[PDB]
Amino acid sequence: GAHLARRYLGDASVEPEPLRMPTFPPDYGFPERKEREMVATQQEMNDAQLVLQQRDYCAHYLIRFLKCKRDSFPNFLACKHEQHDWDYCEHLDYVKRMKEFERERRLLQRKKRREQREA
Amino acid sequence: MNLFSSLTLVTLILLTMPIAAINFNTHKFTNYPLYVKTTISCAFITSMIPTMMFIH
Amino acid sequence: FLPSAAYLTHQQKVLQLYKRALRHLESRCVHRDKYRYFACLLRARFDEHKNEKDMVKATQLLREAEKEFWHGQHPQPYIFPESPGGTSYERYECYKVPEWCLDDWHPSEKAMYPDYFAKREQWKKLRRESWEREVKQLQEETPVGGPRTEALPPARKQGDLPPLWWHIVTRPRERP
Amino acid sequence: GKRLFIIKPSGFYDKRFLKLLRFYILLTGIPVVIGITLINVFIGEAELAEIPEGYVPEHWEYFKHPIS
Amino acid sequence: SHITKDMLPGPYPKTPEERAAAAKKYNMRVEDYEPYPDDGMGYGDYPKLPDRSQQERDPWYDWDHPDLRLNWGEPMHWDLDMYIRNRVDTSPTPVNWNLMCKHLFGFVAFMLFMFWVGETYPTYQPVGPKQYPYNNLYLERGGDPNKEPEPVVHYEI
Amino acid sequence: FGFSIVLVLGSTFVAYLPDYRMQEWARREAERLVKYREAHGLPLMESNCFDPSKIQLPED
Amino acid sequence: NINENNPFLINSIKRLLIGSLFAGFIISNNIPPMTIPQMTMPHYLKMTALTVTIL
Amino acid sequence: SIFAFTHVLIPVWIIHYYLKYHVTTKPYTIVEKKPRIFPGDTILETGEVIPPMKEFPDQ
Amino acid sequence: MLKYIIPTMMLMPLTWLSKNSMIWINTTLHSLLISLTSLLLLNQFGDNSLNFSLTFFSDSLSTPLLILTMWLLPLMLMASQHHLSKENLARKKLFISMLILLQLFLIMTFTATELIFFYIMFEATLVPTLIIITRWGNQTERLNAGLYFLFYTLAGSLPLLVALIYIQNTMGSLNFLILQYWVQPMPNSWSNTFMWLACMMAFMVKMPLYGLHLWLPKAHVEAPIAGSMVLAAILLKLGGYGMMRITLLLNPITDFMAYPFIMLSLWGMIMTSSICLRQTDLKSLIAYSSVSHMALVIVAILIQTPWSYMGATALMIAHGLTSSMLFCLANSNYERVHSRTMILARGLQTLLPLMAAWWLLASLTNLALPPSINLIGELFVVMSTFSWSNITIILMGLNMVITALYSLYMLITTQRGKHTHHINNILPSFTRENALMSLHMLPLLLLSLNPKIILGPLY
Amino acid sequence: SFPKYEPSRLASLPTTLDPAEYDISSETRKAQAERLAIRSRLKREYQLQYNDPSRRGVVEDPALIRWTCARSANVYPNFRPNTKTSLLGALFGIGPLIFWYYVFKTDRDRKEKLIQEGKLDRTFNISY
Amino acid sequence: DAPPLTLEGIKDRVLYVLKLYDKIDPEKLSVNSHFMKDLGLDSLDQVEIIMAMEDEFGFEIPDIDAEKLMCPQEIVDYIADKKDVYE
Amino acid sequence: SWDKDVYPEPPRRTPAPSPQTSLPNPITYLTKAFDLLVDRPVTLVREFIERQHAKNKYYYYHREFRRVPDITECHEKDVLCMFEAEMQWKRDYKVDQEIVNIIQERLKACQQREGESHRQNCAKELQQFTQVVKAYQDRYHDLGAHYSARKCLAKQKQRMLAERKATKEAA
Repeated sequence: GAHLARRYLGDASVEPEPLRMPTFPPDYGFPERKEREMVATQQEMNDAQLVLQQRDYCAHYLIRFLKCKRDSFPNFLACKHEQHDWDYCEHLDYVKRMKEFERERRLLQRKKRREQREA
Repeated sequence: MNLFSSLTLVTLILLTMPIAAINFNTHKFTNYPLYVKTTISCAFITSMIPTMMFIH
Repeated sequence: FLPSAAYLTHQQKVLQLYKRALRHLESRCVHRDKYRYFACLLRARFDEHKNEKDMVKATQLLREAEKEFWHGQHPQPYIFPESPGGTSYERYECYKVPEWCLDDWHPSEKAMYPDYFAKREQWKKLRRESWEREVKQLQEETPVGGPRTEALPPARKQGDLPPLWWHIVTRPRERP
Repeated sequence: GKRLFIIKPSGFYDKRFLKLLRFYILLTGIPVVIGITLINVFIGEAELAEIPEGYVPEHWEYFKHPIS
Repeated sequence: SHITKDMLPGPYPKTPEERAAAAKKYNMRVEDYEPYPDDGMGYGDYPKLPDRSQQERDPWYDWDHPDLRLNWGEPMHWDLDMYIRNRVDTSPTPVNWNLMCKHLFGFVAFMLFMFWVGETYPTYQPVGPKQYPYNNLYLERGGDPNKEPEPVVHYEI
Repeated sequence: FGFSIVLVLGSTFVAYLPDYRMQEWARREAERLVKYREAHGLPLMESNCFDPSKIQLPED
Repeated sequence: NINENNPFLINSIKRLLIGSLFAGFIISNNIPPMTIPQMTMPHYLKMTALTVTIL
Repeated sequence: SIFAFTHVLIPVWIIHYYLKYHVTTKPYTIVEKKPRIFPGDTILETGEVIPPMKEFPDQ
Repeated sequence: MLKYIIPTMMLMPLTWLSKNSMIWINTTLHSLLISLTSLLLLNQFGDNSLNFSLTFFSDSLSTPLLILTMWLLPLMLMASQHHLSKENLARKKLFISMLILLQLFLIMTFTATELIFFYIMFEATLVPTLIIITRWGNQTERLNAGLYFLFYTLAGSLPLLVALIYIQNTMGSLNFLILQYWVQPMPNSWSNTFMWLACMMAFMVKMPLYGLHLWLPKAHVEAPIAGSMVLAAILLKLGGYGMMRITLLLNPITDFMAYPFIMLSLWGMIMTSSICLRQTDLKSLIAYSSVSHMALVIVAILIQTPWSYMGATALMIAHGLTSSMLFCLANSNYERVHSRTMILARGLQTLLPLMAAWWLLASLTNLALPPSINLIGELFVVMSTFSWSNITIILMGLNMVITALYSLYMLITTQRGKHTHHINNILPSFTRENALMSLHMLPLLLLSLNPKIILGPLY
Repeated sequence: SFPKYEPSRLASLPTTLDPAEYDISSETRKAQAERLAIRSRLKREYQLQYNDPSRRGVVEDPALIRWTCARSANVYPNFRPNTKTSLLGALFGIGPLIFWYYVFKTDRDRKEKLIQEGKLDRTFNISY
Repeated sequence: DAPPLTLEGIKDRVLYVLKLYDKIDPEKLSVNSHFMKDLGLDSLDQVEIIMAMEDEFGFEIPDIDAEKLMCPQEIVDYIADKKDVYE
Repeated sequence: SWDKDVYPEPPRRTPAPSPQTSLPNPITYLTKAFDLLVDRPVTLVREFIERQHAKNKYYYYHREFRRVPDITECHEKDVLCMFEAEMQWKRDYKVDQEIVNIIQERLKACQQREGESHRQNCAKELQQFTQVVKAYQDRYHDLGAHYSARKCLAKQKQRMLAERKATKEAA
C-alpha cells in the first residue's frame, strides 16, 4: 500500500523497522491492561498432534473442527460453522496484530516527533 | 493397519505383472494394450481406498 | 550446386526469391486474404522493372532485393511437415527396411509367403538377366572421357530397361 | 484387396533365441523354486533355543535356514 | 585395397609437385586445395574446407548419405565429428550474433540488478509479530526442559 | 551346463550361506549385549575400550 | 478426414473433463490444514488477480 | 472376471502373508505415526476419557 | 586353493588330446565346471582371512575378483572364434592352451601370500597376453602395440622388485599378516619417499594413471577380443588389487606425498572423459572409458577410507563386467562390418532387433543406472572423496556428466537413425553372440540384487 | 535497411549475400564446371560399384579410410617442436593442474588448521 | 489415415484446382496442355501454379524440378512419385 | 518374537470414533469383508504350515566366544598373543557398529511414533544417541582403513596424554 511508498520515500523513523517491532517499553500508557487467557490446554495441545506455528491462540476452535471432521467423514460438507468460527478467531487475531502494529507505530510517531521537535 | 499396508503394496505390485508377463510371454498376445489398460484401472481403483482411510 | 548444370541462372535466382518471399509472407501473414492482397502487392513490386535490358542493373536490384527480403523474413517459416527441417524429416523411418533384407529369412517363413517370394525370384532374375552386358555397354558407350554431368541416357537402343535402375525402383513406400 | 506387405527384418532367430533361453532357464528354474518352496514349507527352519551346560554342538546347528 | 601413396605424410612443399599430388589424391580442384599450413600442429597436409557444410547442403540435392552429408568422394573436413547434425547448428542466424549476446547479457544483468534492489529492499504489510504464548513456544524447541526459564509475556491490546 | 546348472544353482547358493562377516551373529550379539548393559545399570558402549588402569604412560 | 467416431477418445476426454470440474474441489475440501490461512486481505489485493486476467 | 479374481486375490494373499509373519519376525519394521486423540474423546483400549476441553469465552 | 588350481593344469592336455571338431565343447564344458567349483569357494567369515595352507590365502577382496576371473574365462573361450575358427588345428590348440595357462597365472597372482610370489606371477600374467595380441592383433601396428605394452609395464614394474627385496631383508618375511602385525610406521625421509614412489609408480603404470595412459589404446584397438577382455578386466583390476595389498605399509608418509597423484588422476579423468567424446575407431572409446574409471579408482585407493575401499572394489568388479561386455559388442559389430570406425555403419535399429537391447543395457550400466553395482562404486567413491575434500565433487560430477555424454553418444551414434544402404551384407544375429550377452548381464543384475558379497574387506 | 549481416565462426554466411557470386568470370565458371565434373565422375564410379548384384560386402570408401588414417596415425608424424606448440602444451597441460593443486593445498591447509584447533562440527561426523 | 488415392481422381483434383484459377479457360485446357507455349502464361504465374499445388497437397517440390513441369501429366507423375498412388 | 525390554515400543493409544453420521461408514464394511475374505484363509494356510513345521524340530544356537586376556599383556613381535587379541577386538568393533545401528533405529522409531511434535518424548533417546555417538566419534573414528588393533591403542594413548596435559595446565 501507500505505507510502502512512505517507507521507501519519507523518513525511516516513523515507519517501524520490520520484525524488530518490540521497541518501546510495554504497559506504557496501559497500566493493568493484560489478562492473556490461553485456555488452549497445553498438554492436550501436545495430545492433539498439531503443526508448529499453530500451537498458538484460537487453537481450541481448530481442535473442535478437527474433531468434527474426524467424526463426520461421509458428511463431506457439514463441518463449516466451526471452520468459520476458527476463521473468525484468527481474523480477530489479525485485528490484534494490526492494532499492536499501529500501537507501536503511533507511539513512535507522536512521542519521538514530540521529543525530537520540542527538545 | 494390515489392510492399509496390504493394499498399498498390492498397488505397487499390480505395477509388476505385465513387464514380467511379456518378458515370459513367447506368444504374441494381441490384447496386450487392453491388458495394460485394465491393470492400470485396477491399480487406481485399489489405490483410492487407502487414501480414503488416510483422510478418514 | 545441382546435378544438371554448374550454375542455375539469374532468372532462377529471381524465381527462387519470389518463391521464398511468397512462403515467408505466408508464414508472416495470417487470415490468408490480407495475405492475398500483400502477395498481389509483391507481384506488382516485381512487375516494377521486369523490362530491363541491362544486366548489371538486374543483378544489382536482385542483390538489393535479397537485402530487403533478409530484413523482412520470419524466424520460423511455415516449412511443410513433409519436408526435412519441418515436422516429418522422415517421420515414419521406423519401418523403412530396404529390400536387400527380407531374403535372410528361414525357409519356414519363406514357406509362409510362397507367391510373393516366387515373384521376388522372377524380379531377381530380371535384375540378373541383362545386368552385365547391356548396362556395361551403354555406360562405356555414350560419354566422353570426361563425364561432365550426373544424369544418364535411357535404354533407347533396342530392348531392355534403362541402366542403373535397381535402387531407384526398389525403395520404401514413404508411408510404411 | 486392401492390405499392403510390410518388410520386417527378421523374427525367426530372435524368437528362437528367446524361446531357447526361456525353456533352458525354465527347465531347472521351476524345479529348484518348487524344491525350495517344499523345503521351507515342510522341513522346518530352526528354533530359538540355546546351548545347555557342558554340551557342544558342531559348527553347523547355528543357522536359521536348514539348507544353509 | 589401399595405396601406400594414398596415405599423406609430409606437408605442402613444393608448390608444383605436392599440390598436383593432392589434386590427384584428394579428388579436388587444384586451387581449391589449401593446407592450413603446417605451423607445427601435425595435420599432415589435410585440406581446408568451407568449414560449416552441415546446416548448409540443402537436402533436396538428394546425395548418397542423407544424415551424414557425404558424397562418397568428398574430402571430409578435419572437424567432421564436431559438424554432423546432432552436434552443432552452423546455420545463418536470422539476426546477428554479437547483437544477440549484447541483448541477452543486458537482459540478464537488468533482471539480476532488480533482484538485488529487491534483496536490499523488502516488502511488508502493516503486520505485527505472531504471538507465540508459551515463551515463544518453549518446551517444544530442541531442548531445555528445565534449564532456562525465560519469562516473557504478551499484553492484551 | 552354462545356465541351467550354473546360474540358478549359483543364485540359490549365494542367496543364503553362513553369516557373512558374522553379520546376523553381530545383530543377535548386540541385542543381548544392549539388554545386558541396560539390566546392569551401566550405560551402553562404555567408552575407552581399553582399560584406563591398564596403561603405562610415558611421563614428562 | 476429421473423425471422432471413437469410444476411446470420448471416454478419456470425458473422464478428464469430469476430473477438471470436480477433483479440484474434492482435493481442496478434505485435507488437514497444516498451515495458517491468511484470510484477511485488503481491498484491491484480492481483486487484482481476476482484474489482471480480465484486462 | 478371472483377471480380476487373480489380481485382487493372489497378490493380496501373498503380501498379506508377507505383512504378518515376516514383519512379526523383524522387530523394527513397519511403524505408524500416531492416531490423534482429542479432549472430547475416550480411549478404546482400557476405557477412560480424557476430560473435556475447558471454557470457550470471547467467541 | 590347490584343489582350485590343479584341474586347470589337468585342463591343459584336454585341448591337446581332444580331436577335431571336439576341442570346443570339451574346453567350454570343463571351464564351466571350474566356474561351479570356484563358486563353491565363498566361505569367508568375520574376524580373519581364509588360509589355503601356507602358500595361499584369500581376503574377501581377492575372492570376488577370482570368481569373476574364472567366470570370465568360458565367456572369452566362446568369444574367441570366427576370426580363428578357420585357422589350423595345432595353432588353435596352442591358442586355447595359452588362454588356459594365462588363467592359471591369473589365479596364481590373485592368490598370493608373499609379494615376491605375487610379483613373479604378476609378470607371468604379463607374458602370454603379449603373444596373443601380437600374433592375432589383426591390424598393421600390433607390433608397436605389444612393444609399448611390454616396455611400459616392465620399465615401470621393475623397481617394485628392488623395494620388495628390501622389505624382505630388513623386516622379516613377507606374509601379509607378518607384513601386517609388525609394520612400524616409517617416517618422512627421502628414501622412504623413493621407495613409496617405486611401489606406487609400478602399480600406477599398471592401472594406468593419466601420465602413462597411452600404454592402453593401441593394445586394445590392435588386439583380438580375448586379449582385449583379459587385458582390460583382469589386468587393470589386478593392478588395482595389487595396490590394495601393498598400500598397508607406509601410512605416515602417503598423506604428505600422495597429493600429486590424486591430482594427475583427477585432471586426467576429466581430460580422458573429454578425449573419448569425439574420436572415431569405436573400440578405443571403451579403452579411454576404462582409463577414466581407473583414474577414479586411483583417487579412491590413494585416499584411505573404508568407504573408499568398498566403493573401489565395487567399481572394479562392475566396470570389469561392463567393459568386457562392451568390448564383445564392438567385436560383434566389427565381425558384421570390417571397418572398426564409427560414423560409417549407422542404422542397426531396424536390423539386429534385439542386439539394440544389449547396446542399451550395456550403455545404461555404463551410464551408472542407479540399482547397478557401477553406481554403487562411483557413489561411495564420491562420498569418501567429499569427506576427503569439500571441493572435489565438481570434478566428480563433471566426470559423471561427460561420462553419460560420451556413453550415450556412442549409443545414439552407431545404432540410431539411418542405415547407409550400401552395406548390404550383414546377416541377422547368431545365437552365440546373444548367448554371450546373457552370460554377461545376468551376473551383473544378480549382484545388483545381492551386493553384500562384492564389498571389500572393510565391510 | 539491414546491417548487412556480419559473419562469425558460428553465424554462417548464407547463399544470398555472398556477394562474390555476382563477380562472374570465366575462371569461376570453369571452376564450378570442373567441380561438377569431379562430383560427376565420383558418383558414376560409386553407382558402378554400388548397383551390382554380385557385390556382397561394403563399398570400401578410400576417402573415409584416408580421413581415419589422417586423423589417427598421421598425427605424430609429421611434427616439429616449435615455440608455439611448446607454449600451448605447457599452458594447457601443467597450468590448470597446478591451479587445482594450489586450491587443494588451500582447502587442506584450512581443514588441517581448523581441526587442529578443534572447532569443527564433529559432534557426530562418523562416516569419514 | 490415408484415403485411397487413385491416379485419375488426383488428376481430376489437380485439373480442377487449375480450372478454379481465373485467367485460364476451362475451354481449351486438357491433360496435354502446356504452361508456356499454348496458354502463354509466364514463369512467374507458373510458380504461382506450383505454389497452389504445394499448398493443396501439403508438400513442397525441389527447385531442381521447378523449371521443368510445364504440363499437368508430369505434375501427376511427380505426385505419384511422392505418394506412391496405388493399392 | 523378540524382547520388548531391549526394543522399547510405547503402549497403544486408540480412541473410539463417534458418528454423528448416518450414510454410514463404507470402510467399516470394507474391512469386515476384507477380514472375511483374506484374514481367515491366510490363518488356515498358516495353521497347516505350522503343523507341518512343528511336527519335527530343529535348533539354531547363538554362537558364543570366550574372552581373550589382553593386547596390553602381549609382547613386542611374538605373534600368537596378538592374533587372539586383535580378532577379539575386531569382533567387539563389529558388535559396537551394530549397537550404533540399533540406537539409530530407536531414533527413527521415536521420530516416526511421536507425530509432528518431534521434540516431545524423544529428548532422552536423542540424548543417549548423542552420548553413544560422542563415545564412538571419540574412540573409533580418525584411524582410516588399516585398523588392526594397534592404531586404536595409539589413538587412546595420545588422547589420554592430551587429557593429562589439559588437566595439568588447568591445575
